[PDB]
Amino acid sequence: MNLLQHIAQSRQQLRKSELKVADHVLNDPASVMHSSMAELAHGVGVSEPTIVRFCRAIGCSGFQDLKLKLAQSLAAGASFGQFSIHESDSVADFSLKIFDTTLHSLMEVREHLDTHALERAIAAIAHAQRVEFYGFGASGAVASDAQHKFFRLLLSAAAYSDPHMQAMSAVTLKPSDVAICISQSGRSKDLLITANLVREAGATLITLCPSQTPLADLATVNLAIDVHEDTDIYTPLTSRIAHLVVIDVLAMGVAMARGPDLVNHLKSVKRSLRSLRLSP
Amino acid sequence: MNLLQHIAQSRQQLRKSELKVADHVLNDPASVMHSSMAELAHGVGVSEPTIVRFCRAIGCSGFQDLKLKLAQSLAAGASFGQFSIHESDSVADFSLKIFDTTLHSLMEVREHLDTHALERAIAAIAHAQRVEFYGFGASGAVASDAQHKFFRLLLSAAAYSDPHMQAMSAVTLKPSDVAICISQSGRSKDLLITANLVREAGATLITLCPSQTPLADLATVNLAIDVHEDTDIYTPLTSRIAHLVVIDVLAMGVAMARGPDLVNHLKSVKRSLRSLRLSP
Amino acid sequence: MNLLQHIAQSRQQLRKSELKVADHVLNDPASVMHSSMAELAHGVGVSEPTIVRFCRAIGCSGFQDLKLKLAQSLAAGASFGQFSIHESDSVADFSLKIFDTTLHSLMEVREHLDTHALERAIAAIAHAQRVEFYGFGASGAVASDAQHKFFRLLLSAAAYSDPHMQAMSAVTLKPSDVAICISQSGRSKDLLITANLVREAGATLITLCPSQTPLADLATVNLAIDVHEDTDIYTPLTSRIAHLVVIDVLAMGVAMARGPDLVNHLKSVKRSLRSLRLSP
Amino acid sequence: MNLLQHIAQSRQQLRKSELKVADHVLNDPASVMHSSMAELAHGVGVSEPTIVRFCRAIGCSGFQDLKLKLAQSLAAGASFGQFSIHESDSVADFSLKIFDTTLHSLMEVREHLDTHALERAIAAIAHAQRVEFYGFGASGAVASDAQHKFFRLLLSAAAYSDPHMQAMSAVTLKPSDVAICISQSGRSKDLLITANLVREAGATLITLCPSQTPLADLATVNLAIDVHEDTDIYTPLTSRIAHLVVIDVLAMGVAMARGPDLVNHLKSVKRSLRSLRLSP
Ligand SMILES: O=C(O)C(=O)C[C@@H](O)[C@H](O)COP(=O)(O)O
Ligand SMILES: O=C(O)C(=O)C[C@@H](O)[C@H](O)COP(=O)(O)O
Ligand SMILES: O=C(O)C(=O)C[C@@H](O)[C@H](O)COP(=O)(O)O
Ligand SMILES: O=C(O)C(=O)C[C@@H](O)[C@H](O)COP(=O)(O)O
Repeated sequence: MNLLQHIAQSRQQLRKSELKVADHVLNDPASVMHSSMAELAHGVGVSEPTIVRFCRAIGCSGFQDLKLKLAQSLAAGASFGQFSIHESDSVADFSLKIFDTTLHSLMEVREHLDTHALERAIAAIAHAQRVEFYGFGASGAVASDAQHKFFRLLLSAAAYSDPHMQAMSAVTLKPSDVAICISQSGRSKDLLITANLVREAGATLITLCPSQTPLADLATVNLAIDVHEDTDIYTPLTSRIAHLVVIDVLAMGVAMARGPDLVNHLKSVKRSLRSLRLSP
Repeated sequence: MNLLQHIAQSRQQLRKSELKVADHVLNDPASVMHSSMAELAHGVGVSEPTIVRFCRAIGCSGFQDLKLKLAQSLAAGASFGQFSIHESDSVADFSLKIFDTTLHSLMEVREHLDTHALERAIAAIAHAQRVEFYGFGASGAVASDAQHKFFRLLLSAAAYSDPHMQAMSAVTLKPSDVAICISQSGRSKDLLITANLVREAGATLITLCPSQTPLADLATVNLAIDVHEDTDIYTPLTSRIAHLVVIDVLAMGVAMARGPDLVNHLKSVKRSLRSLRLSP
Repeated sequence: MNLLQHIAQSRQQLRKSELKVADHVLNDPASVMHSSMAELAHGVGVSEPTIVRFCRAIGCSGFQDLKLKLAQSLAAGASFGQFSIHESDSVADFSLKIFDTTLHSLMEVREHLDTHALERAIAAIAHAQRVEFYGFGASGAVASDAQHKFFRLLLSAAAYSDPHMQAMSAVTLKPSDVAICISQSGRSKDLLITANLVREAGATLITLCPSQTPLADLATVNLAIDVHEDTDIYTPLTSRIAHLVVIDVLAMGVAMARGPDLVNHLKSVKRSLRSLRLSP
Repeated sequence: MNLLQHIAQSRQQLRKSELKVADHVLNDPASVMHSSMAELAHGVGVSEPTIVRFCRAIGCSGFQDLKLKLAQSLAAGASFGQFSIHESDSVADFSLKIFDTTLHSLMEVREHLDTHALERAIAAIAHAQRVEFYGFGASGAVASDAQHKFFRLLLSAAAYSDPHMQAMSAVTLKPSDVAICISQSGRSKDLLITANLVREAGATLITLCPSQTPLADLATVNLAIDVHEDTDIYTPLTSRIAHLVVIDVLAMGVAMARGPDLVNHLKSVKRSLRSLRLSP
């Protein structure tokens, strides 16, 4: 219920004249707040009724309600991240909102899991000699986070957010190897180049992205993580938490597939840190 | 209720003779499963009653229950991550367990937040020219994830998991600048060196770690994130999710502190990706 | 005088029929070595005289000389790097060849330096608050190497080989800031996107690449580093050494521009390493 | 012949009283330049003859020559890097000095190569499934540069400047695997921990560092790269160029060891970049 977020999100459901209003509001909400209905209509180039229909369309009671809720909407934080933050919010408010939104998104992802696709992804990785993680920006951090979990699972794990390294590494994969392309939009152009090179190498392509995206269409195994975070507009935040939890399921699954031999391997890995960390 | 996890966790609550049993069990649970009570007692060097007291101490009904629950405990995944996974679990089981455990930990962190410490951390960062994120391993990935969120907030943001880069960068900080040291154990030795250099520079040290740890003792602002994940034994997983959500609260708080000027800055940042990402 | 390298390099100077021969030879030199002149001509689809003209064109005395020098050419190393390595070479041979080639290239770069362009690059960086280094692959390593030299020079220094991070960071630059795009080909597509964003931000674009390339055409200051290494074919090696030495000149120049204040700043930086390094 | 560099370098050859003078001069050369002989002697707490003996010891003709050459010495660049830069130098001067110094150091390294140690290092890497590169700071950039050269040579290549990642990765190495620890000082404490873990894993430890250092003492194969750059005082510059050229020799050697199969592998790697780079 940040009204500016709500407007951006319902642009598609709007009549053509009303969308003109929506985009003008999104562009300079503070000028609207001090505008008359006639000024706004003239600035946007629509009729005054179109203004009021827009207001009712986005769930306001009329013009004054729009201006009131716009004023309550002007929290710089609400343009940083897709959380319903209001102008007056204190840390007590937005810290809980952020946690609650993240908890809700994770609960939704959990509810919509394609368990079969997880099984298939786990099995492909468990038979691979190499697993590679590819992504950019936020998804590049997820890639590196994943490599840190997976390197200990008795295979060779690597992560790259450099598209040239991705392409060159992808063509060296064997058909039994696995690449995981990570993308909240499924639309990063360099990543589609990389994904095609993985396919042409014969290797298994796991896509950690929403369904029906260009990236998902290339997948050997599509994990179909449909987190609703509009990262054409907001900083990716909730989306990369969901990705990391899915990564943890894949790692756990691969660990399950290893023998009892894994335990002593992991003891060795943990023992190597003794010199670097103070004892408890 | 993975019995091997439960044993490792309750070592401290045990009588001295019983702890001998605990450590022998943790070291080779499969030999115990095919041992008689007399064999085990002889192998550990304790009395047979000490065996049965150990069993009752960790909540088993007796010796046979121990062996039964040990057999149910031998899931290689349960030594990879601190999730109550059993030998027989399928993806349907451990995927939900992993999500549920993560949701629970986040709910606990949310419940225990020191809101005042958040306000103080947000305020220090909001007045800084530089914010730097320091950590190793899993906390190094969190550091880089954070730098990707913060670079857009009208300050200079950097992350380092190289301790030499950390030390050299820390001494160049001004008193108004901020460093965030990230650590699930609070005991990484190089990070304590870095934290001391931040203090000696006069800058604000924010520690994203549990309370009562060596790192927390150095903090200007201790965030006191007491996620219960034993990373001397298990892969850090749930702990780094909590850290990232706390990072998101700090970023949101800093964004709130910026003017309405931030919105157009973030529009520019998002607009720069248009050439790199397919349109929706 | 690796004949296969020599052939690839003189493709442009060749008659049309002869180029057919060149490309067939480059593709499978071992089959040529056991071919008759008539077999080769038939396989390539040219006349036998075209074979012999090709041989004389690339400086062989005739067909037998071609086959002899092809056999001497089959050193897997000579396809890895642009060094005149022969099939029979030992470490004593190719270690000196590699050093000598690198020394020669550096001497050539030194001889062709545009000293004025260096002065202008140094001056722009010396007045910047931020300097950023952008490149991919080998040039991404150069970028990170540079950031490690420059962070101590009383400005904010960053390096990115992720094109999404590059674009988002570039649009946040001020007109007084500086970006250095590093490229041996001057033709990396994502880097041209980044370079255009730097220009549109008003900032100074320094290009560390050959003259007359697409990247150089965008430059505010083109450093015109015309190292002759064909990185469409060979691993970049000599090119990135030259780039790093040029980077060192720029850093030295910026250091010269700082006050006597810099000395105590650098003492602090070096002092921060005392805990991390054993005393001498 | 930067006098301050010369003084720092000849501290060891000095009489005890004279060293007091040396360290006072190094600490505040500008106060010395405006001091009388009596003032300086009093400030340092030595006799006036000790002043003049110090001057003659470092090759000055007397007190006035010291002050003259100190004034010529105050180039902030000369404390940044170990190049004989003077206060009056222009880009034309220090660009050539930097190239010439680098060329000289490379020529010295070339002259002192232990060719046998190179052969042994090449052979160990050529039989490895994994090669890992470990270093910090400047040597961490060298490590990542190396991984970019080596990943294409039909083995698994990784680089780490995070000491925790180094330790955990090192203990997972097999005896046939190889780690290369890179260090200009040979004294980085975390790197000695990593090197010991490599030895205890049974793997081959190649040290790319000077002889007679703590790191070199651990080596399976010591490459003995005795570049004279004092990185307790100066930015590492010339040292990391030498390391990278040695890395190139090792890569070339490993490429030589691969079949003729490597050529088509490298064609594939280079072909993967076609979509990412504009055609020539
Ligand atoms: O930092 C931001 O605002 C971004 O959206 C970066 C963006 O390119 C992302 O993080 C990379 O994109 P995808 O995950 O491929 O959709
Ligand atoms: O990967 C693992 O198993 C670790 O525990 C690495 C470990 O050093 C950690 O990720 C760095 O430690 P802290 O967060 O400082 O407690
Ligand atoms: O590793 C190789 O074989 C490359 O050529 C990678 C390549 O894209 C380069 O390193 C990045 O290209 P530029 O420096 O932009 O010409
Ligand atoms: O950047 C500098 O001034 C340094 O000396 C960093 C320093 O720790 C070095 O780069 C890491 O050390 P070594 O190569 O191990 O001797």
